[PDB]
Amino acid sequence: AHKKAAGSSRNGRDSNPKMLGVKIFGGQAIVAGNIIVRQRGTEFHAGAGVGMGRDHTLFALNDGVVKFATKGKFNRRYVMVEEA
Amino acid sequence: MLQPKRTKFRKMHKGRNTGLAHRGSTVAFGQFGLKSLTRGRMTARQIEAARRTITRKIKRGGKIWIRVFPDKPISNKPLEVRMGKGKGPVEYWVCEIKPGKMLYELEGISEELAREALTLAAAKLPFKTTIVKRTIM
Amino acid sequence: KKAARLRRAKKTRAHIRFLGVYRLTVNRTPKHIYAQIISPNGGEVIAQASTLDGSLRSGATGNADAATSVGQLIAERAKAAGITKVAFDRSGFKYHGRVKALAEAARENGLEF
Amino acid sequence: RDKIKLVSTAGTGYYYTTTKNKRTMPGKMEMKKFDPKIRQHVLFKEAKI
Amino acid sequence: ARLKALYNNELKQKIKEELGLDNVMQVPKITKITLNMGVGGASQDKKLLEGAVADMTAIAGQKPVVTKARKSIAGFKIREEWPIGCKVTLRGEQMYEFLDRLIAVAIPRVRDFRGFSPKAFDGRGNYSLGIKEQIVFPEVDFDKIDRIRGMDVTITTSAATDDEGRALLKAFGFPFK
Amino acid sequence: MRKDIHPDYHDVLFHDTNADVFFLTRSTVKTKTTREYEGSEYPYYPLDISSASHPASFNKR
RNA sequence: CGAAAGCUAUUUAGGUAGCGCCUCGGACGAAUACCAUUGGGGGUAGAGCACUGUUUCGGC
RNA sequence: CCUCCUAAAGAGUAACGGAGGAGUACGAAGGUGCGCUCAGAACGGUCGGAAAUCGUUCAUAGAGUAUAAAGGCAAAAGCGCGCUUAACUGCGAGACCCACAAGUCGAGCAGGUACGAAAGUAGGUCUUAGUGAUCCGGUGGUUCUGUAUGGAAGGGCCAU
RNA sequence: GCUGACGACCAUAGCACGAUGGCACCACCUGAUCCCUUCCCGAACUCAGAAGUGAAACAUCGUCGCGCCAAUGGUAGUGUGGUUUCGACCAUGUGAGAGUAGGUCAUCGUCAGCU
Repeated sequence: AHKKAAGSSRNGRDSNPKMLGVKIFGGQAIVAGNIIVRQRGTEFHAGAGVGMGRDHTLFALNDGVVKFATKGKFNRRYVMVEEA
Repeated sequence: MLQPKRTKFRKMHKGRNTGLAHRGSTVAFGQFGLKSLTRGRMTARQIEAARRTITRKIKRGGKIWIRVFPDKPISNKPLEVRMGKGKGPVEYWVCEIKPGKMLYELEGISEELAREALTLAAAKLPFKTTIVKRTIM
Repeated sequence: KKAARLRRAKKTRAHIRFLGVYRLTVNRTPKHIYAQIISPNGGEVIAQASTLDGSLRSGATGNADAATSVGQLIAERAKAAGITKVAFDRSGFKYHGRVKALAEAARENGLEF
Repeated sequence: RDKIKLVSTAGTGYYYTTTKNKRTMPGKMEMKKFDPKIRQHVLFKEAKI
Repeated sequence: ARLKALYNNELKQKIKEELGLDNVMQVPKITKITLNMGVGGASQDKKLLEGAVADMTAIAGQKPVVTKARKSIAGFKIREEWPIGCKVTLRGEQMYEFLDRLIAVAIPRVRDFRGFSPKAFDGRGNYSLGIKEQIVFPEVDFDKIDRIRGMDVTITTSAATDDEGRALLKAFGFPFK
Repeated sequence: MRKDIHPDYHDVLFHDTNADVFFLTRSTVKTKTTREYEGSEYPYYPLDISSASHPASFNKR
């Protein structure tokens, strides 16, 4: 085993997947309660027609069509539900 | 033997060496460069041998710039060890060289004794090289 | 400082915009007090009342009594414009004194909030 | 944190269950909780779980 | 507040003419006087802090607020939110009365007094001085005293330049040099 | 000013007896004798010093 | 007609089970695929030093 | 079990691949109403310094966030104060994820409540770890059953 | 023509520098009785007011010093089909980032007030 360099640095752990991301995209029909984004923190913010869960999940508060925008002075990404 | 003073991480993924040196393909500080026409890994030992052989030939009347720094750790597995059971330990450091990169620059010396030192250095390097002038565009 | 006052008004402003109701914004200065009703979209003024109105321009403005008159007058203007249910927006001013007097006058003279 | 029982003082036998640190809260806790057996908020006192 | 009356009567105008200010509202004025009694020996005896609070109450005429540590420092053995000082802010007539007392009755009672250096301005027209022995103030009495302690007096003025600040302080008869 | 939290703070008549110059001001000091002024009588505090008073050799032998 | 050598779990690892994939029957009937135009979100290839680090030379 | 990367810009994706955390804490560190803004650097100032507390001037966060990392955070989610128990009961349209068993988010409705002048907000905590099926046995409730009948024992249902 | 409120938008809107503004409005400003404030403080908040000033702030105007925006061309990468010396190359579709020329001292809406 010459040089004995078989040094154990043991780290083989990992967590289970969380399946975050955008669930419904822009221009799709949506019904109230439908989850739009799963995320950690507010990568997307809730605009009109969408609510925000304790997990930062974004969901449709009412029926319509999903719309993505960048609005406000923080240049934040917003998800809205337009009545259409 | 160049080496980073300290690193964020001990070990690195192999990666790929692809593409041309669009950055670092210009004689920037000196008047005379040795640039690589081929790609590969430049070991810190190779950099040290080439620097020694340029310094001896220019004899403290000229200035050298080493444009390559070995910041990629290369792990190695010792002999008589099976596959697996964790990534090997770091044994040496390389710089990734693309075709076109300047490795050495010289300034403050005659063209002839700069070309001699650069040819001497090229002899110790794992690259096909060429000697380049400083243009302005 | 107006900057600090607008910093501390934005929470209520955004919550009212989420609620999507007509909002009764107040704005008082050491000289005058203003009250205007904004549409749920937030960019239309549909009723207003200030101490710059000729009825109470040449009088004791900048006063709790003037605030009471302004609230009483904007309640009538809102009633005549069809508004009955608003959300009050103290606009970072403390709910007290002149702002409170305006709100109590508007709340007692027809507007319910 | 030890598990404790918060029991209704209405005598309905209803209880909530919770945990507490018996070193930063050595006295028995008591809170006004909703009792579904009488549909009212009443005092619930800590008991042994 | 004889100093308030006198400043609004004649000091303001003469400062304006002496500084050559165009606008009457450009004249410097004193906005606040802060008394600080930072006792770093607190949180290890818990007697010095109350003594300093009593002495500050006697001096300023206001109830002082006990200032607590904003950080932990191992060298000073200080932890988060430990009471390590006292401060009182004086404004209006209270500040003007304190200034009159400090100018007329307190500063002359400083042992070996040669004047306060004029380069002790911060550069924004704010002055600061340090009183080594608090018994300079007649309010605190030498007989029933706990121990000798000092104090910081910061005069925060409306001035924007060091020259304006020093002119304002000279207007009140402050002992410079 | 919050009530009943601040100390006693009343009139006082400091008097530099050296230069014989008075100083009427508010202070918390409790004096012993109440000397009268032009208006009325306030607690009187005598002062030793105040702002009105406080400021080769070969040939000799 | 026509797979699979996958996922999940397992005293499991060359066994077994649910799901996936095969077949047969029924229901349903374009809800499917391809392409054109079009509405989205992204942080990869490339790139770059604005952050975290790392590197060289000069000035200071 | 959680976080990052490998992971090829939707999700997922292996290795005895590279790195780190968890098996808790909190009746306030939860709810609400109101209020506030950090780290640093320089200048001035008693002890007092590189750095204590005080004052000033710049300072979009170079801080903080109970704790690892990532993502987020000014309407602050960061920091205070008053009152409090929504860390509620019955549920839940609709989705996410998913072999199953599980897991996750959730407007709205009813009843009771807290805070707010109010519109309101509140079914724990910035979120993502802090976990263990069934069987068996214990405990608090309950009329459901009760081996001739009335009981009871035992069983069931709800909570633990 | 200007001021204020609330928005759209979120740097071509910002920063900096200079200039103009007090009849309205706004801001400083005066006082702290009263309501209400301060773990101290009328600083902030709050009230009652107009002796004073546009000094600060704010608003407006000007400019390119910074910032920000930004081509065209080229290059890199890349889907599909082919080839390869494994670097790449060809056909076709696509096409950055950086940099350069250049641009920018915003543009709109509702309501009220003075002229």
